[PDB]
Amino acid sequence: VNGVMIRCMLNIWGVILYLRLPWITAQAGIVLTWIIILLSVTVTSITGLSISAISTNGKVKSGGTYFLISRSLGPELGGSIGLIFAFANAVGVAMHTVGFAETVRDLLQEYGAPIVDPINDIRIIGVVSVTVLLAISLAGMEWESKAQVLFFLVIMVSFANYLVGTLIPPSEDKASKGFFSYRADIFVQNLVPDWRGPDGTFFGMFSIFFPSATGILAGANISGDLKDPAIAIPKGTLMAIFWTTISYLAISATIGSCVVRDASGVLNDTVTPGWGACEGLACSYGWNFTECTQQHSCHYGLINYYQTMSMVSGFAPLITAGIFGATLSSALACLVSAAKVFQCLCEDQLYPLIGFFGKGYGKNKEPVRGYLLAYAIAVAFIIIAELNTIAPIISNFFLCSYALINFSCFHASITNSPGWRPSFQYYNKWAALFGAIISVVIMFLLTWWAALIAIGVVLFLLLYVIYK
Amino acid sequence: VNGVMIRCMLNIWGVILYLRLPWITAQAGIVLTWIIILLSVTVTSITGLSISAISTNGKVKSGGTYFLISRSLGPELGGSIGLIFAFANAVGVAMHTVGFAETVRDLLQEYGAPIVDPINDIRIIGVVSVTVLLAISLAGMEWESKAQVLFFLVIMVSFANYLVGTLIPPSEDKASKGFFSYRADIFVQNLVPDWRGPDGTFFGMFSIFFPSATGILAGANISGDLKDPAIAIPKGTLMAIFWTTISYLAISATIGSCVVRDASGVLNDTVTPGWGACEGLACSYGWNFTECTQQHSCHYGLINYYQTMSMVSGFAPLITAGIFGATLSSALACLVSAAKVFQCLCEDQLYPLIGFFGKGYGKNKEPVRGYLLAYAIAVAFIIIAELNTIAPIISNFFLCSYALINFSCFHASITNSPGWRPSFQYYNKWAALFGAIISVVIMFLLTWWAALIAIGVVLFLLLYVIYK
Ligand SMILES: [Cl-]
Ligand SMILES: [Cl-]
Ligand code: NA
Ligand code: NA
Repeated sequence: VNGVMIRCMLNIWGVILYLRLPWITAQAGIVLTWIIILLSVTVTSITGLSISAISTNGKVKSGGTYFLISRSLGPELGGSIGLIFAFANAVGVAMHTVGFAETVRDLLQEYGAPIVDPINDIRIIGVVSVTVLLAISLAGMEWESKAQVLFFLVIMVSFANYLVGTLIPPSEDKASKGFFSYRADIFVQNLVPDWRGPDGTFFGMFSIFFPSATGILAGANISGDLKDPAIAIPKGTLMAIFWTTISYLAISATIGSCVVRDASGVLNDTVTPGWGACEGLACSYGWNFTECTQQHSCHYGLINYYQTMSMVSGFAPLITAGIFGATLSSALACLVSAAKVFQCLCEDQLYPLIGFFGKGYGKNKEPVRGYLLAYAIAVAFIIIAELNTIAPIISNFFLCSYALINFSCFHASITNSPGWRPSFQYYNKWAALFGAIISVVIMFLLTWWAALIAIGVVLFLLLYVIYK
Repeated sequence: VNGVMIRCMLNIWGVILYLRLPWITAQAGIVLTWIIILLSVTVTSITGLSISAISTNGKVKSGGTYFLISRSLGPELGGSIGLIFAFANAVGVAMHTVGFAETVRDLLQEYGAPIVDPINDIRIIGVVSVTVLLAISLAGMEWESKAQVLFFLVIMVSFANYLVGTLIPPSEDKASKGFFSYRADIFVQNLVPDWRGPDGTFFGMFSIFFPSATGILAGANISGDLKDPAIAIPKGTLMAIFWTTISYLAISATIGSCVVRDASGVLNDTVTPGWGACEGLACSYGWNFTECTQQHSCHYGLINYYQTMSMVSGFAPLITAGIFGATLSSALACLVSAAKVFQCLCEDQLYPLIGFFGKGYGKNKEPVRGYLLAYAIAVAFIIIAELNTIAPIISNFFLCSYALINFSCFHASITNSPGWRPSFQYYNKWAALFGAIISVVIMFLLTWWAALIAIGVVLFLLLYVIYK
């Protein structure tokens, strides 16, 4: 609980929940958003059942996630799955850091002190933030162990503030920005999808959303340090998945039934007595959102404003603190996981080239080189400075890693390996096979060339080892 | 020569050479057509080197192509490669039959006696033609052995007639339909691509053209009946590939340097002095092709008329006879190959289900059931009655078969199997690996979902057997 459930819930809850989920709901309608969430949760639930079977298998040693997977499924697939997982965690660090940078940039713009321009402002904020994160990670772990509860408390306060703000009747300033109390007609209108933009498709938004359902391996990271990991890991992981899914569904429905898609934000844009016009719901409450809809120059609303969740709630700085806590926790966990995976992969000497990056230093032999490699990849991907572009890469790589773990578990089951005998009672071979197949199909549906690159990397890694 | 080179040359030369190659040239320009031809010939030449290495391996027995491949590379991949090859040959039978049906429909329309409507006319003509082909194939082989030389002579006469017609200065009726003598400006204009229609893309037209470079396995079909197959098969196959490539290149350049893209066909459409608005290279010879160019209703020309190779030549019925000979030879060879592959695959009892279709009948134990299955698939695909729609499926399936044979040969080379030791001196492992990789990449560039289906079928077949 204190080392399995809470860590998984903190790693899963990240940047997408606070900045892109209302936008995804507005773009894709509540029903299709629910379908996206349910499909992603089925994929992650099959993966979680496979992970629980792996963790329950045999005797758990103090080796970590990569060591557990390697000793459960053999090094031939363990090396490739570890490398892909590490790359996915590094690009996830980049995504969480750029989300934090966007939040800080918006806060600075609210102060009214821009530096040069929004994109480069994001760039400097992200690089400074990731450098500070590297310094903190190299400092020690007691601070983050103490700050885990702080992050949890802050995010819970953020959730409570959001719910209270939804329950409060709308104010004039919030009404001008497209926020009204719970309404049946708003829910009816938001039931149907309304696509916009270049990435306004079902599978594009699935690719954007999917990183918000990842992070289920975190509970396994400290499998060796748990007193009773064999019972704690599966129940904790599954409960974390269930509660995060419930939170996603509730937030999606509540935000979709409360605010309209298009808003102007102009305070003097009320529906004056005498001549005036009706646009959608607005006219029913004394607002005229016509010209903003026609010229497509709406700076606010659920479909245009990414920070509408902060506007809806009662006291915005609590939401900002929740965003900071979620992003920092997710980014730090991803960085630690990537560094540990890189170090442990280089320890086993899978390839002669990777060995030169496996010589740790420091008093406690901390793997400085792995942290520096992860930092370099994180900066290289932060240079992009676009959340909607970094998200699909992580979606693709996490889908590939889940496909490999599911298919490897299926192959071990069907082949009847001598040393592989799980004791989990909810594991089935055909469920894992279906999960692997559907994950590969979704991977190719999202982006075919990225899927080809990932499969080519998998085949290269395997074939190289199987041959040599 | 008489059993390797000529058979390969007759099987390669088919419907695409006579009906779609001028259209492909008009769509994609001479330079890109040459690039398409060279890329396709590179793939087929790597596959031909692999085939030559397989044929040279060990001692050749009277078993045919499937038996040779299975005894050279093992049954695990042999079964899957045979099944995919048989399916590709069946759909190729469908393609050649529908091309023959289109030719007969055009002849009937020229006679002025349509039956019901062009598409269903194609349907009945194709069904009757494939039934007659089945009856002829079940009759005996002496007739086709005697008619091979007739088909060769007819197609050579067709080529000579085409060249002579190109050399003859244009006539008034041919000029009105868009045919002029060799011209530098026409060549210059046709050097640049001009895309049109829904499939007017580089890779779509590659998919359409690719079946015209296939049929290189035919020379191996009678490997057991050759006195000296080990020397005859590689040289014959490579010479056939070279000469077919030269013919394709020469025909493409000659047709692209001789006829303009757009033509009207109206005989009274000359450029009367002082009248008619003028555009295009037809106004240099006293023609006014502007009106149909603006309305996009040009019924003739290289860009619209599929039967322009017949009008270009001197005496059209010779071209029609050549079309009949090429299509009949290709279709009959594909049907025989598909039936033989189906029968030999069912003989080995790879799967329990396929055995029920492996019980041959007749006095000589001819595989009637395999012929009926191939006939059923051929009719099911003829029902489509569209050459440009049947072609990509065949492209994908030969691409899959070639990728599998190349990769299997590479794997046998690198793994150093005990019984696999070719003696061909032009074979290299990395060439085969490059061929397999480029074939898979081209497959996914053509159609990603068809590629996924083919790879899933391969994995299902390979995995089923590897597990059981
Ligand atoms: Cl994860
Ligand atoms: Cl072939
Ligand atoms: Na978090
Ligand atoms: Na032919």
